[PDB]
Amino acid sequence: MKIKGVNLGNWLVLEKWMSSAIWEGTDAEDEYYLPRGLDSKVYEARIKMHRAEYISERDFARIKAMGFNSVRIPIPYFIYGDRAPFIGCIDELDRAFSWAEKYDLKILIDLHTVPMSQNGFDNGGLSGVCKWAQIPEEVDFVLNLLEKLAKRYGKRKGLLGIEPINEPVSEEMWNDMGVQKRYPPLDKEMAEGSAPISFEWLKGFYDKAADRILPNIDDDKYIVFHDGFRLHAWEEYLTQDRYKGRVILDTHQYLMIAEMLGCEQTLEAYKTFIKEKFEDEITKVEKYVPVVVGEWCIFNSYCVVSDEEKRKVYMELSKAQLKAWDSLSGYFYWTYKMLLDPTNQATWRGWDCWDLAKCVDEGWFPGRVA
Amino acid sequence: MKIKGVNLGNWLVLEKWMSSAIWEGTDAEDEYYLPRGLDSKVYEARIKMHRAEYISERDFARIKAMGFNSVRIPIPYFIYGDRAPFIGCIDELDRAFSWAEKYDLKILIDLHTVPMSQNGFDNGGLSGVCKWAQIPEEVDFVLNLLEKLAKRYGKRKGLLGIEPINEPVSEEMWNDMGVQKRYPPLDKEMAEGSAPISFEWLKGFYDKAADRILPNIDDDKYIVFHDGFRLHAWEEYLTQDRYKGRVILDTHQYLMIAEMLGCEQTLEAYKTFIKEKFEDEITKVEKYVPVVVGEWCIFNSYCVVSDEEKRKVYMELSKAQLKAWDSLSGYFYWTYKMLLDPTNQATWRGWDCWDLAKCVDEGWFPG
Repeated sequence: MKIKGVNLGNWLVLEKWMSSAIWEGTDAEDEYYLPRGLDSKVYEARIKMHRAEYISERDFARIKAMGFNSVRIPIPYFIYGDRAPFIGCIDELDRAFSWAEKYDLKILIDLHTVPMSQNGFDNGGLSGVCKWAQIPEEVDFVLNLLEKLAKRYGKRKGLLGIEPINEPVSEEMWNDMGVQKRYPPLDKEMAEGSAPISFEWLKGFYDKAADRILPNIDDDKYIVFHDGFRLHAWEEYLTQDRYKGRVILDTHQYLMIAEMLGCEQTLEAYKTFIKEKFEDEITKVEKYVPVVVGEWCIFNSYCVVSDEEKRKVYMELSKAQLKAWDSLSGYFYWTYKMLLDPTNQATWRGWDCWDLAKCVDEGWFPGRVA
Repeated sequence: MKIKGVNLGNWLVLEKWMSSAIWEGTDAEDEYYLPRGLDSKVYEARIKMHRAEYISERDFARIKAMGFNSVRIPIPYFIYGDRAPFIGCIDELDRAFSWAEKYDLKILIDLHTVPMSQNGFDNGGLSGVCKWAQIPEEVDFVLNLLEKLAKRYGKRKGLLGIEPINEPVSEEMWNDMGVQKRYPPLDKEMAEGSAPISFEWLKGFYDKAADRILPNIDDDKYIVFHDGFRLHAWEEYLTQDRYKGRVILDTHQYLMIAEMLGCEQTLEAYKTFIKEKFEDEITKVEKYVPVVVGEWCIFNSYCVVSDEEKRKVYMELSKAQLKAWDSLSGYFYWTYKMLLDPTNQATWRGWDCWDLAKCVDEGWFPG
């Protein structure tokens, strides 16, 4: 297994900072309140134009042409069209499969947002609220959703696997990042009583999730489990007999961590950090379970310095993490595509390196990975 | 600078066949009738989403990275926002210029549409009507718009030139193509009296356009004249002393033309047509005036056959036409990007080669 992939972020699951247009004329900071700021047929007009244009068949041609073999698609919990006022998108996921299959790529369905949130991040669609795991109606809703998805796509040539939930927040991650001030909740009584997800609760959910997914995918498809911000906690759970051959662990590893643990801002300092804290640490896990780094990027504060030297540094950092990732089972860049305007929004300069495809064109990332 | 360019078709000037989503729920065929089939707030919502997503900074980066140095940008006559119900896009063109200047690209502003239309084509925005040249005040509205546009951009580093009008239809083309059944008019009263644009009238209009453009743009910029589908008619007009060094002639040369004229549909028949009718005749115009082939592509019915053959045929047709344009002053592929789904809408199989970025990723056009 050498999974080489990109994420299709901001496509079916919005993240505000990556495109401004759909948000204009509203005060909404996340997916949940966007329809609450717009006439319903304005909201449907923007949503349908966005999904139509942001990802289309030409982008799967590009991804294959750059050397990747997989894509990871964050999808929302409302994807079947059954949770108003949000708009379903099963058709977009159907066609993405048809495009993956044409270009001999495979798709990891990543269930990225759940009713009432599993992290409280704006990424999760509802800022400052984190109550999905406390509501057994919505946990069961998600379990039915993964079952319908497994039965829909489980035999498709283009299915790599299914990730039952992205980034379920842990007790340490919840208190350390002060989630509910970073992402302020708009409805303060909706927010109160949010709680993080304990490891033992997550393991039970994964049990139930495997009950719905594994019976319904074919024997060569995978279930992909996020590490719940507990990279090293999964050896006992993932080496059970029912999982042998059938599971990948997903860990999200962001280079920007290095400067907040005080890496000197040199190339060689950064690549010692990549070798020692990324490669040397994550391969311990790969000893007993396949690990894909399903979110990483090349963002870094040194590059935020001439244009040429920032090109040199990005390229080295890209190549440095790609060599780290070759001793694992694979990676998915975050992300394929953004609609950032660093030319005219000066504060976003240094942030367009989250757009994988633009990196390739700027000479920040190798043109081919295979 | 030898012009190596792509068009930004379907961005500010819509062309139905290139993008599906903005037309959903309507039977409109062109830019004019789109706002009449939607509710006001839905129309604005779709146009601004389309304009925000279809072209952005990342596209200019990719265009530079593929080796091009210029873009041709079709703009609508309503760009300044003064023509209800249409919505202005001076902001977008402004951002196009900040992006062109960042990535060292030049912009040719190409005025693609005019009030009541200069061809009656669907790409002109009003299907089957062609009366612009017959309405003096809309001829003056286009002149005033070209004057404004040359003052706003004439000294910018990113400006290549300004094209006063795209494709004013000839008598030959108006007859030969059968324009008003190809693009039948919706309002036959509106269409009554449509007529093509004669060569004499077009040269008077060019005189007027050149007087609003040439005094407001720097000496390293150009006014770019579409040939009115008359490649060989321009020697006397364009070799006047006032135009020496300030003019490009734009000719549009499509390979599918060859089939209509009775070309065999083989690679070596395509290649000889390219040598004889493109390279050999256009270079005679290059001898007395700078020429750009402002629109061309590799579409052909042969490819419409193995995947490996099709790739070799396309790539050969890219290289054969590129080689033709090398003895010219440059070209602009039509077009840079489309949103076709040939996988599921099989009517478009053989038609995604109009997407230039997509050709490159399929190995249909050199990296």
